[PDB]
Amino acid sequence: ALTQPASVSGSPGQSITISCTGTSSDVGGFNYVSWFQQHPGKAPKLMLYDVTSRPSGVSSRFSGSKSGNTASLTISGLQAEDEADYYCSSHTSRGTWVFGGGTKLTVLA
Amino acid sequence: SVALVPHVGMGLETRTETWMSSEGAWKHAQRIETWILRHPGFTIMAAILAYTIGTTHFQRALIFILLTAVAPSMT
Amino acid sequence: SVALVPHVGMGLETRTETWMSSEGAWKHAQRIETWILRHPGFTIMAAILAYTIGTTHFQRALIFILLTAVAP
Amino acid sequence: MRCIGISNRDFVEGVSGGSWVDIVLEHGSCVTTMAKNKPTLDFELIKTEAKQPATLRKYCIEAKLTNTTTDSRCPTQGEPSLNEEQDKRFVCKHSMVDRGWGNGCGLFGKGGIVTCAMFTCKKNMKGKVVQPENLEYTIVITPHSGEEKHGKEIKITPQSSITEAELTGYGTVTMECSPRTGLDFNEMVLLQMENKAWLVHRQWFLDLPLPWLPGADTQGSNWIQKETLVTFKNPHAKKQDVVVLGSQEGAMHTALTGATEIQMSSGNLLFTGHLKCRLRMDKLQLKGMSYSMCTGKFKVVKEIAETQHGTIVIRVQYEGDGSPCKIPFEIMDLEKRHVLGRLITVNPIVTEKDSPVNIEAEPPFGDSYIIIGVEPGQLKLNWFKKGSSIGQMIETTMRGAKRMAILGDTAWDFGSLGGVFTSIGKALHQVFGAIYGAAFSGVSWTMKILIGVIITWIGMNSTSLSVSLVLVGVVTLYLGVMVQA
Amino acid sequence: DVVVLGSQEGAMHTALTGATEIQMSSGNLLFTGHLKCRLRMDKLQLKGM
Repeated sequence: ALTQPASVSGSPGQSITISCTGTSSDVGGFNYVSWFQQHPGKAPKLMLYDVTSRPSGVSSRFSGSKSGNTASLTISGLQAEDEADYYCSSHTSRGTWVFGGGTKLTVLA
Repeated sequence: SVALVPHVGMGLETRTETWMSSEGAWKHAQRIETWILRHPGFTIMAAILAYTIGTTHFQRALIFILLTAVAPSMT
Repeated sequence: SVALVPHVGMGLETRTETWMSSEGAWKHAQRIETWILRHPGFTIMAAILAYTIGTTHFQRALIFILLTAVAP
Repeated sequence: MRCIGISNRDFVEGVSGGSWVDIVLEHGSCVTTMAKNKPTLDFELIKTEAKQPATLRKYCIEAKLTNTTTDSRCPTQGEPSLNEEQDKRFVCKHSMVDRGWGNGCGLFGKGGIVTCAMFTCKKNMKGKVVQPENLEYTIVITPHSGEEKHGKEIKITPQSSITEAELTGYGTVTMECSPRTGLDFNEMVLLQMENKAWLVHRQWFLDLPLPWLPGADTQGSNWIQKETLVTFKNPHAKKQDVVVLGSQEGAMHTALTGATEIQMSSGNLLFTGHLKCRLRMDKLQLKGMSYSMCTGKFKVVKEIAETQHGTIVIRVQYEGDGSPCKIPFEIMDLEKRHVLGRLITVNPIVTEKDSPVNIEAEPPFGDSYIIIGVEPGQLKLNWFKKGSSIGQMIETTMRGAKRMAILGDTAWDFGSLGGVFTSIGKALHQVFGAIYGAAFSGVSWTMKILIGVIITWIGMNSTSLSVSLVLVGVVTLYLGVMVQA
Repeated sequence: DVVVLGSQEGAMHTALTGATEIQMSSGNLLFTGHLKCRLRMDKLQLKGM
């Protein structure tokens, strides 16, 4: 599976980094690292695929980088609407897909 | 495949007719003659080659026949 | 049979690999070598015949190779 | 960009007075086009489609026999006849059988015998023929825009081979083909098995030794030469029996060594063959080729990448203002004296400030430096190219020789500009290839090496004739070693 | 991609051209070959001599 912290909290307007760790077959060997945002009660939406690049219609606040077997997500300028479930997904070597354990983002009042 | 290595002439033949006696004696003659009639250019080239390397008529004909036999068999 | 008349060398090959390309590249050589190993007497006789018939070493070798190839 | 990563990448340089270049496209391969003041384009043949297939004949590969019959005659009374003997669903054969008093006949000698059995076929393979005008060719036209449906798909038909693609921001590209000369389906048949299909020569398909039906037959009783699939036995010359041969689908598979597998499950999908097409680039433009510099900084998001063709692919991100603006990209040396490389992706442009852009370049052999942006904050990279000019030239000459070998006369049209030398070479190699095809048709490769050895020896031992013979021999050896089958 | 070849029973039949047909569906039965024998007709006598 994919290992990542259960919950990450930070002050609004700050810069925080969250990391997703897998193994060599899925994360450390491939660039199929994508991040999805899950709103409570709403369908998941991709915020980042191919961490070196970013999707269309997504603000440049989200930035992703991969260091070895660990893929990191960095958000600059935390805001209220960023409080949502974030998932890290990787297409493993065996042709299947693996997902992270789910992360809850908390913004201090 | 196995069809390229048939159990032919290995010294086990008896008085009783074998599995493919009649036309098995000849699928050679038919397929080589069909190949000759379908690719005459190779036969011509083999003819010039036999005339060239071969010094006496017998060895010329021998080389020509061997080349003509190889041409479908090697395929 | 059909295996004796493969669809080979008909001038239709392109960049993409054919059906039995890799396996069929050397299968004829393998079966010929196995037949040579398992029938040494005919090979010796063919060598003797090629030595006798020809007039120069080149055609000695050529007749030897042709006789060896046709026999299987 | 779609051609980045494929080992079958080819480059064509320069244009003629009419801005027309002949190019050739193959399945699984693609080419990249660029000129002095033209955008860089990628051309790829992805799909060949035949809409209307016609069944030529059906070859039976498993059969079953029932209703076996036998009739006997005393010696010197001719051979027996049965009413199923005319009924050509029943395969029949006449043999000779010992007859005597113990056999219920008053004479001794060679007695006539005949046996017939109903020929029923379980499953069979179909040979489909398609007229050339029923072919569809799919071409993707993707420019090196640097973007991370990117290209444009166009369709080529033999009856309407004149088409153009409207590229967003590049204007219009005119690409006219000539599929009549690519592959001659007039002599080709699409053999189809239970779930796999092969593209084989029609003449080789007709003379297959199997029972067959006319392509329009439906009831299944018009089988020709069923004797190739059944056998008769006279173990002791006293009674003949007929048995069926085994399934020939494995034998057929072994018989398709040099055949090319195609797809006929969801239509006549062909991923084989070539396509010689005429390219016209009169009306191509560059996206925003008038914008100014990007005076801001840059940062690499994905570092240097080496392909199999000596080029580099870079994705970079802009953070300055003035977008859209031109990307300062150039291959300089350490002390910044002389230009060393050229840009495959001509005119790199930043469409949107936060949108990453992919850039391509071809550094020279040895130390190479990539210049990004301008002072302050200019980026300089330090990639080294492994190889040499002589190595590149020799690899190019093997690639050209093998392409010539595998395309025949059409290979001169890969990068022809209409020059007289190109036409002379095309005609000479066309007549030489016609002679070669009329000479070495239907011959194995090892036999080709044998022939090449023979003529090389003859030329060595026999002077204009000698040099011509050794050249022919070495060409034949190269063809034999390079051909797959 | 890996695909299995076809049925080799027909190829086997085309490979068994020189083999001899024998039946062993119900017990191994052979109807070919030779048998050298030494015949001793010592004790034979003419019926009705």
